Amino acid sequence: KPCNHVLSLSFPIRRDDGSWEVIEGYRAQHSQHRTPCKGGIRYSTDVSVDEVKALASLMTYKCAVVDVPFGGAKAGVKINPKNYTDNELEKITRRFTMELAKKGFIGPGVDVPAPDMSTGEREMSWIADTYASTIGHYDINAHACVTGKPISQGGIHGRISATGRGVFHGIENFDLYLNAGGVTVSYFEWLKNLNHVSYGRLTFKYERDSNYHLLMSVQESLERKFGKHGGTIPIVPTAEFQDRISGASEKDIVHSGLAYTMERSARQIMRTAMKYNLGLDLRTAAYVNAIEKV
Amino acid sequence: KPCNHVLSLSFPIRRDDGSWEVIEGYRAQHSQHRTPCKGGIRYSTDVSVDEVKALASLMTYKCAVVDVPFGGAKAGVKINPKNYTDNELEKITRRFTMELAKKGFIGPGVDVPAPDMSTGEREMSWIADTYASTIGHYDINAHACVTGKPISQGGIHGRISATGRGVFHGIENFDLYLNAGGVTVSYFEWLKNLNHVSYGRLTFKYERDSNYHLLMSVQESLERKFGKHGGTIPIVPTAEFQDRISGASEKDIVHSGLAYTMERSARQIMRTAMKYNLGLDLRTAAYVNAIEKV
Amino acid sequence: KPCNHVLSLSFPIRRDDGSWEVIEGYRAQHSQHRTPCKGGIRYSTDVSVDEVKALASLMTYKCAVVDVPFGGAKAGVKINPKNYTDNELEKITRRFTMELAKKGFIGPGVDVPAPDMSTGEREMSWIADTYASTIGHYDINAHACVTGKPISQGGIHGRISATGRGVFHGIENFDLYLNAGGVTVSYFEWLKNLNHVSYGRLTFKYERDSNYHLLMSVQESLERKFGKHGGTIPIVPTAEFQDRISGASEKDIVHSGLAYTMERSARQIMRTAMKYNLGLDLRTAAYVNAIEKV
Amino acid sequence: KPCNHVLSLSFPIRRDDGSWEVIEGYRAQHSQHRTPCKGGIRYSTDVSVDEVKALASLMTYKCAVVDVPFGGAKAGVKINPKNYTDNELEKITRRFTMELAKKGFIGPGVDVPAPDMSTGEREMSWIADTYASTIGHYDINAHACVTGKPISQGGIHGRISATGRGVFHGIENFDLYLNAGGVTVSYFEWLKNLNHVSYGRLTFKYERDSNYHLLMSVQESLERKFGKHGGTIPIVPTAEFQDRISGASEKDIVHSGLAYTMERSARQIMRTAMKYNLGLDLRTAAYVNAIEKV
Amino acid sequence: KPCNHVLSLSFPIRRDDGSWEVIEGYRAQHSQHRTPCKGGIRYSTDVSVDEVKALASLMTYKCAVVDVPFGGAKAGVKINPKNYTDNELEKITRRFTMELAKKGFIGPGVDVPAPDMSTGEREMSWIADTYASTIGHYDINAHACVTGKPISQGGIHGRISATGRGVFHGIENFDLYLNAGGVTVSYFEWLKNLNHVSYGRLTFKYERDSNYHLLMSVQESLERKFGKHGGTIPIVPTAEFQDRISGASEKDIVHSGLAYTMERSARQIMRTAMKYNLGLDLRTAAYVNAIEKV
Amino acid sequence: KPCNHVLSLSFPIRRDDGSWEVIEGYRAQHSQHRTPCKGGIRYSTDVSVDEVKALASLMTYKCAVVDVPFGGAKAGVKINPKNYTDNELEKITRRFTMELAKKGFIGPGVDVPAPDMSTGEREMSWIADTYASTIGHYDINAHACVTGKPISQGGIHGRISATGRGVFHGIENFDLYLNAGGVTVSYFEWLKNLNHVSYGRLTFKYERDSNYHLLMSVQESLERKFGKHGGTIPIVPTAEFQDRISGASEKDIVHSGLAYTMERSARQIMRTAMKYNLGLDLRTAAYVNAIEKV
Repeated sequence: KPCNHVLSLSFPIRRDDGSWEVIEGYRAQHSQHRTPCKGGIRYSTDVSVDEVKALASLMTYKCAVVDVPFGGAKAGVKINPKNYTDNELEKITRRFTMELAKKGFIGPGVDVPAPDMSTGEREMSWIADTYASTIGHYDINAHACVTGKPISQGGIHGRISATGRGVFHGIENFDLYLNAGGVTVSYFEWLKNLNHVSYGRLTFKYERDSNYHLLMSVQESLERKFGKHGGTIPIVPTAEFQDRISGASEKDIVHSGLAYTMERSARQIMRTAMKYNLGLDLRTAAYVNAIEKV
Repeated sequence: KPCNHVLSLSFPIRRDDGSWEVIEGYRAQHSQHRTPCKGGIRYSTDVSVDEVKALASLMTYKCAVVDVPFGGAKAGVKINPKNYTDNELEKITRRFTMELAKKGFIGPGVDVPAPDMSTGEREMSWIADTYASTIGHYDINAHACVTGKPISQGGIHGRISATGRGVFHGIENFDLYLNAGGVTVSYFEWLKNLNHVSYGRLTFKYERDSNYHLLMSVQESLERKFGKHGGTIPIVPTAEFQDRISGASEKDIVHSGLAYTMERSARQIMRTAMKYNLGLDLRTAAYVNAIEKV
Repeated sequence: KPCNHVLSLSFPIRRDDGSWEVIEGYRAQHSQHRTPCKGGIRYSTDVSVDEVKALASLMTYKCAVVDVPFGGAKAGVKINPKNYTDNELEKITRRFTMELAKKGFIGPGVDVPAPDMSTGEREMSWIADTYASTIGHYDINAHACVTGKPISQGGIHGRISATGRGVFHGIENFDLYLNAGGVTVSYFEWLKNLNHVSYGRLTFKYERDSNYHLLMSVQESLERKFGKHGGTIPIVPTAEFQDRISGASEKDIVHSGLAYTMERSARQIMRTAMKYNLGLDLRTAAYVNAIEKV
Repeated sequence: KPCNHVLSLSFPIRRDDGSWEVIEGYRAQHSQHRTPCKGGIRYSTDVSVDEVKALASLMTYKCAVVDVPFGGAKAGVKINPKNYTDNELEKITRRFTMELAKKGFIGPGVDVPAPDMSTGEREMSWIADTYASTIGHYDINAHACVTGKPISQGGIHGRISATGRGVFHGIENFDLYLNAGGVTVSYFEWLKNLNHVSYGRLTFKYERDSNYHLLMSVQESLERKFGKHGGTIPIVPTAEFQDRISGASEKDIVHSGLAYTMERSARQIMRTAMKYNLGLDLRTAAYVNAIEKV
Repeated sequence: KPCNHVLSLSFPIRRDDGSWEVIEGYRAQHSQHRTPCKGGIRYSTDVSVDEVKALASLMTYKCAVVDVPFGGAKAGVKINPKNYTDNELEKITRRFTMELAKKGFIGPGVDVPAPDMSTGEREMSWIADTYASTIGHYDINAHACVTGKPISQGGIHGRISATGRGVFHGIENFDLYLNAGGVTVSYFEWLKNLNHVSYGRLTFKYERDSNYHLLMSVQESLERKFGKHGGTIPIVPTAEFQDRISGASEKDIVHSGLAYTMERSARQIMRTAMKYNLGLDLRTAAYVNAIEKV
Repeated sequence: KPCNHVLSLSFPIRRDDGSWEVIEGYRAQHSQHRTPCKGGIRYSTDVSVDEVKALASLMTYKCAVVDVPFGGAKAGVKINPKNYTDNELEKITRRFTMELAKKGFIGPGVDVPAPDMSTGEREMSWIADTYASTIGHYDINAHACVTGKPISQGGIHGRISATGRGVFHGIENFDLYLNAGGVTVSYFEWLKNLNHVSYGRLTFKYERDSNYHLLMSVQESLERKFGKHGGTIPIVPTAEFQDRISGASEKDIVHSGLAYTMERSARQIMRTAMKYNLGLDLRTAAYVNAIEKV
């Protein structure tokens, strides 16, 4: 129920006009039983220690809903991002990564941060370049230290739509559940980085040649009936399936992993309200279900 | 032929009534040419150094039969497990993990232990929590340090039936061979842990939508012949195949990996008795075949 | 444009008749933005620092063409391999691995060397055994420290044909592009080593049973039309597809990954000459395309 | 002025009657500019985060007074030590060491804890055995991870009197200054542990034979004047000096290092009130002097 | 005779007006038989690879003259320091430290750099803060990573006069020899940092009380002759000796270590020209003597 | 009473005529409570596991007698050294170091081996170069990995006479005690290596100038009595004391540390037979005394 580890920080920065400023930041890790911990960084004046603690507990229970094997974590850095040039926002981000890293609050097997509304993919690149260039130079998994990175830096396709797409797939099955599409795809991104290759890379051509052989096999079976030469035409794929094969990419595998996730989590939550026999409240069912797993 | 490394140990425990006891234990690693080494822990009074050495050699040759890229290892701890409360059995296990760990006799790239009849999955959880909480906190692969864990801790589906199921698949092809189904699935568990995701997780929904497109493609090919609207029905899967798609899980992939393993090992052993032309003895063929690879 | 890191070396060896010899060697790493770096070792008298620097830049741009996420690297050791017995060629190789390793110029997350015409797979085994037995004993990825190894040591199937096969697939789509088939398969080998299992190992039996179910499903769909018992025979695969299923191995997956690679790189290079609208020169298009990505 | 790092913790313990209890603890590190950080652990119900933060700042300024090159740190564990058997007090201490260690809040180059009134030398042994047996097994400096240990475990002679003795030497020169005798001797203990040998061990016999030669040399100089055989007797040491030589131990060197420390710090504080020309207030002089150095 | 390792580098910096600049740098390590290597960093346009190689060989032979157990090393960064603001000179220095560190060309057990005419103590602080804050945070010896630091950062007293003072002591005994006073004191600084305490810190008060006891002992020996009470006064020290005891500091121990060094090296060089019987050339004697030891 | 860890090994070597040989070796560590462990390596056919175990227990108790803070250890390699050329004896030694190193049976904070009658200082150099060049390249303490090295490699002066000299000093005070002079000086060698400077290096000139000032101070005290100019001559040292000052080296400090050791151990053993009041048996007194400390 409480957080295993909460790291409060203060670090100095040179403001861009030469002024001196102390930056205060936090990261709470919740359940070390599940490693790595996973969670976003918020830049706001409103960030307090108890907020990140509250959000790291909720992240644990959200990861458990969708069977993402991460512990909960949350960070916040008390700044108003609109008052800082992008110069210093690099320094604030870079140094904050550095102070968490020394203390074991960031790493691919330890704690994997994510963006928030206040935090973008460019802050993810800085966090990733920081770790990769100091603590994690020799680590092969260093580019799994953070998720929400841009494609060129190890990001993943289908991340923009992930939460909106998961809300959709969550309902079609029918906050702790519908909102877990971003958590799920961040897990896929972390896996992709650990895999060092994109999904399907080796499998697409193999599959498509297997799909051809099966339609080609159905002809020579139907032609052993009625005498022809390529005369009956099972050989051909349909229109939406040919544009499936010629377009198959990483984001297709991310879509199906996310759909299979939101599908399987919805049947467990229903089974959770088929045991206590809760009513139409799916909230308490999801928490009962998440706490059950944790 | 002999063991590269044999670690003999003695460590004190406080007995549960306050008594003092020295616990004696062993782990033999056989071939360091193949890393990690892999093998079970026995709790028996009968465990001797030469026993674990004998069983670590045999494990090397058994892993080579089925093309499991592990070296052989074996451990034993000289205790009668029935004389100890589960309290101290935790301490004996935990400390024994700790003393092997310091010396490089346990780790996911080093040596991966397994249970025996005397050793269960709860001892695997203790070994895993011990390593993960001391030596392996920052290691991303720390939960691959041991196999035979429970599903909630990183175990694998289809482990209960693995040896019985492999005996079956080994014969249908037709001790060092038939008994390797547990060795094979422990390898799959170790891979699963290294993968950090369960098998099929991302692939099931993608495959099932590919399977639908192919039956849907065979209609619109047969309907371009005879004029209809969805009138001829290739669209539908058969009864055992629909319960394949709607039920596909990790243990289905474990089953097929194990079957493909026992199948491929049986054809190599037959080819091994098609070279020397041994007779119906498949034993010496399997050893010739294992020593050949090692 | 220049190399981030160039390591010049000198190390003594005892010649095989007792003489004393200083061996001079180099490794240039090009872009640390992309890790690990990847490149071959040349044994020649002609090897100079500026040569390996030139070839490490070109390797970066060649890896970027085919979307192999490696930085460029190159090594050379100034010796005429024909003047040394295989005894000392082991020592020269082994010690050179050792001096690069101490300095972070060889490792699976750092720098992954490959053979050249002057360098074989036996030198890869020595490099791999050296790293695995000193620096990388506890590293789980130590056998990814080098590519071009023999199958028994972690090599990959389809490496002999990789460059010749990629030249072919590169043209059928229509030096920096056609020559990247070896670079691509070395990436697949590195991935295989990081995966610790061969490609398809778990997937072949599963796929083949899925392929059977689909042809078996097309019968019971065509037999729900015309009354029979197994009378119409979609069940059967064609002749080249049955020898696909019964023969499916790792090299089939390597072939398709390589074809999918050379296919996707050719469409990007064409799109690169559909933007500037270069003419039939595909060279400058490939460099524009590689520099674009880097 | 604020603390660089504050680690808040919660960890479960099994109470000695089987009950379940969450233990809350803190460690604040103040100035990372000076490493390692140094400070005590308090067991009290009164321990709060702001208390340990306040006491870690003061410890920084106290170490700077006496030129002890440590940063400030403080820990507290919110428990009433009188409600726990020594059994669980071992577990609370041991696990708290373990959770700080994973996060880089305990170590000989990182953070070196000390006792308090609530914390004894037996808790120091547990902290030291914990670190030495998990995180620090291969660290040569692992027994410098904590100070205030018992002599048999690496403690130091003259620690019991250190603070009382420093109060004395501080006044004879004439809270932040007089109280620094324990801080100073803990630094000497940390040095002793880093030295791996006790003070004087190699120097006592050498010095005493040098002292003999000098008195023996003064004879043969006075006897070259007046004719004798060993007749005039400079040879002999005085009574308090002979019991100096025959008794010289580590605590004699600790005494003089502490006296030389309290002596040199008093002249700097006086010089600090000879610059601003503060009056008889030596407090503000000591803070001006400590902040000056930091 | 040649250098074991030469690291050539290029790294980008943002110029202070926004321009982009590639900075080229080198470090040659000479004899790895002696670790750590030791040598200065030059900032000049004139720095070439063969220059730093030449100066790293000479540094090896200079360290061997005075029995400083360091290997030779040298660095240079090709820039004109007068064209850069101190802002970017921090970045050039900081990043250059970072690129050497990743490759094992800077560290307290590896390679310890020093200043030159072009390089000051503020560049030493940046190098030291860089290492201590990235690679060496947990290293207890991280502040030994570089010498020539300022006293507040771990510098040593008597460094300003070291070379001028060694030239003096070298002659009073009577380039590779007379110039080794800075090399010798840098070794003392490195030792001081490894000791974590300044020289004499614990020994001054102890010695002075031993010196008092000996003069006090000579009285009570001369007073056992002629009857008095404190009447004859051996008790008192002379004028230059009392200002020795009341002033004794670290730089007194550095002076004597340096004098004892230049004294012992001069007698070995003379003995080197008493074996070949070279003439008044002390140069070739010093090289014969240095090569002899190496 | 038993050994905490016993490592049995087998490793292949190529015999010098091309033959193949498996070499069997052992190292027993006794008490991990005291780290590092310390003990010699024997090359004999007679070496058995129980022998090295017996000798590692005795080494623990011998180190405790003389207050050398090492645990006991012992190694043996079953070979007749007279049947091997020095070529292969390098390989046997080098590889045996390598296999112990991987397993944490050799290191400066772990286990520090020593020679035996069968093992020399050249085997110590090989062990040291092996560790320093693989496992311990970046370790600053790597040259403390072994004792009994030659002076040029980090050996210590006064090691040849250490055991004979300790037998002498042990008796002058009046097997487990008299034989501990080699154990004591090996501890001094290990300390010297950890210190990275030889004993007295910085202290000799300082001391000698302090000794001069004291004799010079006794004049100006005796001359304030009787009117002279340098007329009375306390200034001069005696004949054995001047050859003390002009000859003072490391072996003088080793002598006095060893004498102070054998002196202090003899008074504890006498006090051990003044408590039980054993008779003239000093054996059982020494064991009672050693077991008391352990």
